[PDB]
Amino acid sequence: EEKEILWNEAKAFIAACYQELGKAAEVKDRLADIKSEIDLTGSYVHTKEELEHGAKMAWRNSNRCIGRLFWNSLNVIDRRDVRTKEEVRDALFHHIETATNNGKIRPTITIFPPEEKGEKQVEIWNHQLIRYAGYESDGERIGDPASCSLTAACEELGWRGERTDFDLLPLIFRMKGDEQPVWYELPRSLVIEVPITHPDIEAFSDLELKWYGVPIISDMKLEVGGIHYNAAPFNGWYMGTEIGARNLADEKRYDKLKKVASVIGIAADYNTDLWKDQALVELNKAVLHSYKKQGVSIVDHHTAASQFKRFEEQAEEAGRKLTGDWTWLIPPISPAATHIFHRSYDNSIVKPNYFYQDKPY
Amino acid sequence: EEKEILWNEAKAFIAACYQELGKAAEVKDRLADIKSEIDLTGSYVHTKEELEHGAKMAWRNSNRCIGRLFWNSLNVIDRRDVRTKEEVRDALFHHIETATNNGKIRPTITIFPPEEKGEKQVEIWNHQLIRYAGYESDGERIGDPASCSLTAACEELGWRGERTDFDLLPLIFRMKGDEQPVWYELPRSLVIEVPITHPDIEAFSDLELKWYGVPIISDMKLEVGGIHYNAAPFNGWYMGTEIGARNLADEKRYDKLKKVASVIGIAADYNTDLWKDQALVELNKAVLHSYKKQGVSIVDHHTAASQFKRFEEQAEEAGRKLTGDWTWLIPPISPAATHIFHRSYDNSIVKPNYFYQDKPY
Ligand code: HEM
Ligand code: HEM
Ligand SMILES: Cc1cc(N)nc(CCc2cc(CN)cc(CCc3ccc4cc[nH]c4n3)c2)c1
Ligand SMILES: Cc1cc(N)nc(CCc2cc(CN)cc(CCc3ccc4cc[nH]c4n3)c2)c1
Ligand SMILES: [Cl-]
Ligand SMILES: [Cl-]
Repeated sequence: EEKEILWNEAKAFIAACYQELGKAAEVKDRLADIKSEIDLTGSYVHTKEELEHGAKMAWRNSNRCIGRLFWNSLNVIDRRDVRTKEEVRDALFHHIETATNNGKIRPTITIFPPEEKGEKQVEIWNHQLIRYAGYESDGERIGDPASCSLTAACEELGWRGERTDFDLLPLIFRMKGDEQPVWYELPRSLVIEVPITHPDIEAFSDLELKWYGVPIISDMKLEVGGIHYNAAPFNGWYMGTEIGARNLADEKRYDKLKKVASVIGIAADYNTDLWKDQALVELNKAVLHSYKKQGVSIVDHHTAASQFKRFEEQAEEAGRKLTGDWTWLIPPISPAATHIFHRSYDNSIVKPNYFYQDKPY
Repeated sequence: EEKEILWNEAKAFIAACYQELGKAAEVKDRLADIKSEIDLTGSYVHTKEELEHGAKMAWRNSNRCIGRLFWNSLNVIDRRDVRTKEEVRDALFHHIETATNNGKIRPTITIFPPEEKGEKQVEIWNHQLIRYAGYESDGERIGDPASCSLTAACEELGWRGERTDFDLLPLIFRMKGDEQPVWYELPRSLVIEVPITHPDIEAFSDLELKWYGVPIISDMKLEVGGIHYNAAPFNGWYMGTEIGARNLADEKRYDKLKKVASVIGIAADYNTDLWKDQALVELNKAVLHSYKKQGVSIVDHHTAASQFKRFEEQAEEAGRKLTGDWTWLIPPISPAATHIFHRSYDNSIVKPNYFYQDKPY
């Protein structure tokens, strides 16, 4: 069964991939090489072209992603050659540096060796390569509550956070054959952070908010042609609302709206004053302003939705079915001001794609 | 088949209704009366208690409605006795007056005679009893574009709008046996309108915006126990975002955001300035303020979501499955600031319920 699943996924993928690459005539011979390879080895190895286009197709198929217009420009780094934890660490450091690109963020994916017998070669524990720690104890909450479980797991490995609201979690991953993950502190020179200030409201710096420049999702599985790349961290740039309407605003995250309300000089007393909405807008304006001011890539949700509309038009023009998850595609502020809100999307799962996998902690 | 559908829906409804009313023991005898009635007449007649609780259950089952906490307080007006167009007209006028209640809006439904052989006794053409006309011609757009088709249909019946942006459409409905609907101008004394002003920004009145006090949906079919009440207009009060984030803001409706931006003194030039979001918040604050100032019922989306959370808790506590359509339940501004956004809802259709039906024009 295992092998039959693999073979069927490989056939569909290679046929589709090669068609898109204009290599339609090579499908037959490649499929033959793959089938015998699967027969012999229980698996097969992607060519660099297949892997690269596979990661791009996976992004293009990511229903929840508004940023897919740029799918074909994904920078794919093939690190299927890594074998040691230092090679993994340096590959992760490299991804951060090359994706960050001095602020002009390059959408990048680094692809590590894939699972073999469902057995991981590299198991990344981080949810994002760059993320803040979270702590909860003695009534006290510090940092990002979303990171509490990983933070506690890290501190079981002998790491200790300074317990600021913005401690960078170390990289943490486990190699095949090791019982415990290893952790490495992020070099701060690698990590761009953006202080959050507001273009018009000077008191906004009193909140001492900041966020990191590059969201590098590191806990999803890239599946391409039946091959499971469980370790394949990827990044785009932020859409401002992710930071301003969610990371800094959610009650279960940094929960900053009341403080925002206070510094922008509005009462946070009456639902009918829409103070939360006003705070959200000002916080989101601040986030966009701050990233732009620092020369770090970011997109506002209106521009992002306009780009997504072009992705829709490109899909229709290429004869590709468009898939989408409306609930994730609409931005969390002024969604009805985007075209996304006013149409529907087929939430079908098409592969290649990125998938959730169980946390190792 | 027709009759079998009816009988099965009746059994389920009566059993459920009577259970909720503590009349469990009367189900058997009532079901017998109904079956013989269906046998004899091809249909059956709801008792006033069944009809009332039916309309309430239908509201309680309305997946898209955030206002359902108050389902059990629906004021049900039974107008199954009407036979003439003047009785229908006066019943509609009465609904407007009694629902409006001098601004302290009473959620009300007026139930007209149900379809018989699928044949309507009363066919209401209005989408809402109170709504503004829309016109498009010679490049020029006036009023509410959403009403363009009905407006044109009305003007085919000898009605003529003044072509302000806020012409009240007349009531328009067709009686069984008549080829053409009749129309009646709404008495202006019946119709509460609210001028839109802003609590802090005096220039906001320069927009000369207004909206009507009571949304009275008049084109949906109430289905209860297999009986199709195609004419059963109902109303709640507005949630502010419906007016401020949709009716006045949508590009395909009144499209007021650029004008709002101008009067609140912000540039409408750059997506990154989030001027649309800021305009939306200020427009929505104005709408809530204006309704409150005029003593007309309205709810803000935060309060509405808190009420909905209580509806969820009430459902769980009553042992009723909760159904919901997340895409309609989230408000179109700051949805992530509500609990609704952060959970999922079973969008199953449970009857009794309100359903779309084909437009007669
Ligand atoms: C180029 C800039 C990018 C932007 C602005 C962007 C935007 C977004 C946003 C805003 C979301 C979350 C939507 C929400 O919270 O409701 C998202 C989800 C996602 N994006 Fe993108 N994205 C970008 C690049 C990428 C890249 C390069 C990949 C992969 C190669 C990717 C794959 C995904 C996936 C898989 C999700 C869903 C994650 C999940 O289910 O938790 N995106 N994107
Ligand atoms: C009491 C005040 C009420 C409030 C604040 C309220 C709120 C809302 C809102 C905001 C929506 C639309 C959601 C959206 O646009 O995304 C809605 C939809 C709906 N409401 Fe309510 N509602 C109320 C009363 C009622 C009543 C009395 C009924 C019927 C007896 C009702 C039945 C519905 C139905 C059927 C829909 C869906 C309409 C459609 O599919 O087009 N609501 N409600
Ligand atoms: C590569 C990349 C770039 C970018 N700019 N953004 C992302 C998405 C990051 C992300 C990751 C996760 C973890 N599953 C969640 C979210 C938002 C999650 C979320 C949470 C709740 C809701 C409700 C409706 N939509 C919702 N979406 C966002 C990924
Ligand atoms: C009784 C009642 C009271 C009240 N306050 N609001 C309503 C709902 C009125 C309404 C009617 C219709 C017509 N189908 C539509 C809408 C909003 C429609 C809408 C349109 C687009 C989207 C996208 C996501 N959700 C969306 N919802 C709202 C009904
Ligand atoms: Cl994030
Ligand atoms: Cl409306």
